[PDB]
Amino acid sequence: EITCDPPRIPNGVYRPELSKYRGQDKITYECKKGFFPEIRGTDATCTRDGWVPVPRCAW
Amino acid sequence: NDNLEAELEQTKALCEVAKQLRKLPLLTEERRFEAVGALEESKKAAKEGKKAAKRAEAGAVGGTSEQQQAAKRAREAATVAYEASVRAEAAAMEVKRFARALDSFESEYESVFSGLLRGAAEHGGNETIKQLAKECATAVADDVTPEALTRAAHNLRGLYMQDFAEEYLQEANEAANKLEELQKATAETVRAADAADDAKSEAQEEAAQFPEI
Repeated sequence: EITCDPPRIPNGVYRPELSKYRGQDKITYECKKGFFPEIRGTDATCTRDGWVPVPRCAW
Repeated sequence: NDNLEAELEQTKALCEVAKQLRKLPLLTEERRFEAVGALEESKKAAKEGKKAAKRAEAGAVGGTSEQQQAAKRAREAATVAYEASVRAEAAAMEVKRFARALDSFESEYESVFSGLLRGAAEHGGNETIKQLAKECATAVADDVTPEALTRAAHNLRGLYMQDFAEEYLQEANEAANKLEELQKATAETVRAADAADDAKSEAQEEAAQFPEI
């Protein structure tokens, strides 16, 4: 009965866009031209500790 | 779910936009080729018109009044052909300029929309959503009109609350205007190429009575 709020990814775009996500629900994200992700992958799963790994678009 | 209906509506919007962005560079290249062709034809009409004016002027030396009027007419057509070639230079320069603008736009977003679809292909909520995104991997739109570009941008912006979708709409609106101006500039090069041909022909007809060099 784990739930997540939509991820907050400044300078990036995630999919799908839903009001609420359930445990093990995966989002995929892309960064704006000029920005690159913190991790190699563009995946994030809804867990007890939020979105894992944390989605971040860096310059 | 209605969550699956949402995600399917969203995946379709990404797919529509991605297909237009892959078509834009192919479209700009056809326009760039067309402008180059139109310009070179206007330069061939001007070169030929100049030759005719020279054949008429040499021919009318010590000629009658209804022979000297011909050279004056072939000279005026040779300059009209030249002036139209100059207008085709300026119009083709605009084609290259709007094509460049549209190419920067496609470059800014194509890899983003393609990556979002790749994510939906691998991790889509349904096998329908994964199937739609997998089919859209290399798909290209049949055409791109300024109205199709903005419609798909407004559709995306209505489905995605993320700032990215709003910034895409703002940019797609600028690109729809640049695409409209790319088509006006292509028509202007073609119009001037036709204008130069008509003048070349008027110079060649008046010079028909005189000897070639």
